[PDB]
Amino acid sequence: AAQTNAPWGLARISSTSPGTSTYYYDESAGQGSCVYVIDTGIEASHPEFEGRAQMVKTYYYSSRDGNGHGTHCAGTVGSRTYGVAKKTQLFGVKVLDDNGSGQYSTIIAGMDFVASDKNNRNCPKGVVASLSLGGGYSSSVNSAAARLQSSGVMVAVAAGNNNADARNYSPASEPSVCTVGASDRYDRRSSFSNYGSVLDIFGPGTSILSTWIGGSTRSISGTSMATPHVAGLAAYLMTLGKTTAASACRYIADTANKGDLSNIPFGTVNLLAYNNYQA
Ligand SMILES: [Ca+2]
Ligand SMILES: [Ca+2]
Repeated sequence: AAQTNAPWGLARISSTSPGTSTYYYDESAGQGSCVYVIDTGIEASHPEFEGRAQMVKTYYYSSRDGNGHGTHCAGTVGSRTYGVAKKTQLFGVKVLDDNGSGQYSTIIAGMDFVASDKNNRNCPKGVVASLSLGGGYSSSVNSAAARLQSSGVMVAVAAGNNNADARNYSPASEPSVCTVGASDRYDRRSSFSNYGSVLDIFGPGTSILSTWIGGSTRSISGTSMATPHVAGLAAYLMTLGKTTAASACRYIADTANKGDLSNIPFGTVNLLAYNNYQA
C-alpha cells in the first residue's frame, strides 16, 4: 500500500534513501496490535483516528488531552494520514497534565497500568508502548520501563531533546527498552536529539506533521516524535509476524538503514528505523 504526499517521516521509514514523499507499507498496517501512548492523553474524537483511539486511563480530573502532545504522538503512531500503523488500536494513558509535565510517581503508575491493562485488551498481534516523555535519570522510572518491557510490551522511549548523552535521562537510559533518537528529512541527527551507546535506533523527529487537539494538525520536532514512529513501526512489524514485543527493538535495529545519518557521535548507533517493505 502506497500513501502519496505523506509526511516525510512516514515516507522515510519506508525508504532506503531520503527525499521521497510516498509512504509504502503492508495494507495489514498494524491491525490487531495495540499501541499504548503514555503522554498527555488522546483526543480520541479526531477524524484521523477513525474510532481506533480511546483514553483508557488518566491520573487527572479529565482523560481529555488539553495539551496536544499525546494526540500528536498518537497521530504519528496510528492516525490514518500521519500514523505508521494506520489500522493499530491506540490506548491513551494520560500520565502528563495539560502543561505537559507529570510527577515520576504518576508516570511509573502509568507504565505499570499498561503492563496490566494489556491483559484487558485484544492485541493478538502484540502490544507496544510509546513513552514520548522523559526527564532526569531515575532508576525507579528506568525499572518501570524495564517491567513494562519484561511484561511483554515493546517499549519505545524518546532519547530526550537535550543534545546530551541519554545515559542521564529516564526512561531513555533504561537498557532493556528501545531508546529512540531523532533524525531530520536530510538524514542529519536532529540538533536537539540525545545520543550515546544507550540509543537503539533513530526515527523521523524534526518537523513531524501529525494530528493535534481541536481535530486539527501541526508539525512539531522532538525525539518525542521519533518515538511514535518506532512504536508505530513495531506495531506494523508485530502485525506482520516479523517480530515480537521482546525482540522488536533488536529486529528494528537489525533491519534499519545503516550509516545513513550524519552528525552521529562516535559510539552512538547510525541506524534509521526502516519498515523494510517491498511493494
Ligand atoms: Ca512534511
Ligand atoms: Ca508530540
